[PDB]
Amino acid sequence: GVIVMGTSADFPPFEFHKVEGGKDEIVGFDIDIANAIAKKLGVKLEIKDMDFKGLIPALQAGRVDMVIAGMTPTAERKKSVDFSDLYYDSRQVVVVKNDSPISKFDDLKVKTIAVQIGTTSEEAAKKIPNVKLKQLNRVSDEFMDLQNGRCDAIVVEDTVAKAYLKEYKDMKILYMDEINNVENGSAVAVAKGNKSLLDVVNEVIKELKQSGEYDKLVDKWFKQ
Ligand SMILES: NC(=[NH2+])NCCC[C@H](N)C(=O)O
Repeated sequence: GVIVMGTSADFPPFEFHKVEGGKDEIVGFDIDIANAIAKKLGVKLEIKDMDFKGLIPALQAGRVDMVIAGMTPTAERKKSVDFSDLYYDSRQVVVVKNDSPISKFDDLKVKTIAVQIGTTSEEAAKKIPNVKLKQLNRVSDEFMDLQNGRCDAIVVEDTVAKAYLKEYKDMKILYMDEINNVENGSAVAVAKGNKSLLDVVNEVIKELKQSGEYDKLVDKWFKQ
């Protein structure tokens, strides 16, 4: 009577902790999608918050039934788990301080770049010549690093950077063509061979899109 979802709730507006009024709720676009799935199945949704890097291992081990975490369905990951249809696009960007000497992609050479372990953002940064990778479990620490001068830049998705920059007013996004040369988009992951759940997930994503509910969710999370 339960479906267990794994996520990494450091990724507003997809999943994050909204802490106010005596509540600590994990909320976001991905959570709304998860609740639509739970409702179709007629079960209770339980969410486990963990480091992003642990999500695929948890799914493989059966510690969660599905992962929704702004997760890109890469060819590499498809060897290990199964992915739903895409439910949102995404783009890699670079975040720097307002007074950064970095203006363009070439300027990233030899720099210290904060990235989240196990991500396409990390994959993108690894291609920078002579990069000094600073690898973090959680995105929130990457922003603390940049604020405190412990890195020169962050690589992270555009929509998430925009969310963090609501608070981090001394940072800016650089839209560099070349940093986005990785697989894009987000999809739901389920364990390899779990067709029953995958089919339901794909049906729910399709019905969200076709019923108008998806557009309501997108307005709520991405059009503010
Ligand atoms: N909840 C998160 N921290 N998500 C990170 C996702 C980053 C990137 N889209 C990936 O699939 O690797």
